[PDB]
Amino acid sequence: AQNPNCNIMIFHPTKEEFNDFDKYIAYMESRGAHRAGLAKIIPPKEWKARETYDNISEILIATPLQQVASGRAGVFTQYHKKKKAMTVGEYRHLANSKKYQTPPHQNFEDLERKYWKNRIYNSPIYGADISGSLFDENTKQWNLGHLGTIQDLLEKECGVVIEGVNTPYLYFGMWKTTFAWHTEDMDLYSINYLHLGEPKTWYVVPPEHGQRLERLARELFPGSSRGCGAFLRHKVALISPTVLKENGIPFNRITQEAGEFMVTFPYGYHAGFNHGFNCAEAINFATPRWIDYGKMASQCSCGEARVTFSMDAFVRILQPERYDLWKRGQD
Ligand code: NI
Ligand SMILES: [Zn+2]
Repeated sequence: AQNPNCNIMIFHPTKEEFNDFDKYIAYMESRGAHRAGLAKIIPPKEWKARETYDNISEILIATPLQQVASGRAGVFTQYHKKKKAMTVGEYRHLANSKKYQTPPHQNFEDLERKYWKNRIYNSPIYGADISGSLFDENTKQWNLGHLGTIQDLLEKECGVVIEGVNTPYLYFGMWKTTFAWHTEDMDLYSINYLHLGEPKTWYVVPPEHGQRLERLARELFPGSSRGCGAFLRHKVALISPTVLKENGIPFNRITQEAGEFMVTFPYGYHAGFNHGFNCAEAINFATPRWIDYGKMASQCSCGEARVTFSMDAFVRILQPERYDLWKRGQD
């Protein structure tokens, strides 16, 4: 029972330890990293996702989303308004303009205070959920497009490809661009690499305390709780760290810099924001340990959020001795 305080652990793999992705995930879990819900991984010195980040200005952001928030005192609901297509070059210019740029700050505590206090103002534009990857095909270690985990069973056994789940998503962010409180689809793991730019702050609740966050969310959004039994699947709730601390919700905060990986573990609730212009890439993955989490993931009741995929192939192939038991439990 390592990591008793559910601290966010930072890992420094050697070049050799960076070869087998699944093996390093298991090593991190042997150290209790998953208890925090998130871990940071610093890649070895000479490792690189790609040679250079030139020629990225021409990338198409077909549907940038304006993230409109409404609320106050650290509790907000966010909705996405569709905007017209832009290039990464135009987006970077907009992010670095006087209206959207990172406001002056003394330190993190000051920037964090400005983000939570002024959230309803100057609704940021997020170049989120773009199908694609910036990892060079030559990169053979921790290439998000080719992690080689058991999640490959979805496409291998069923021919099912879901954008962002088993294919990478690119995210071009700007100051105040936000990711609302959520666990991954099917309570999968996720991995995020910050290719370039300004930091990304993450808030994370330890998986053992996930229900405490759900209880607080039900009390903060009573209308949403009456309509859906898993409304955090909607991914629209913003809850500040001050509100978490006031309500005794255990959490940790860590900031991710460019060149660093962040891994989220099954049922690790997380939320955060981008400090300024940046580009991150993310994808889901799975291990044999996740199958029990996937089998029990609470799904959206109202239909606003999807039931991403069936657990059938995973149970039938990787837990065959428990397949009939799983089937009887599904009715
Ligand atoms: Ni996530
Ligand atoms: Zn719902």
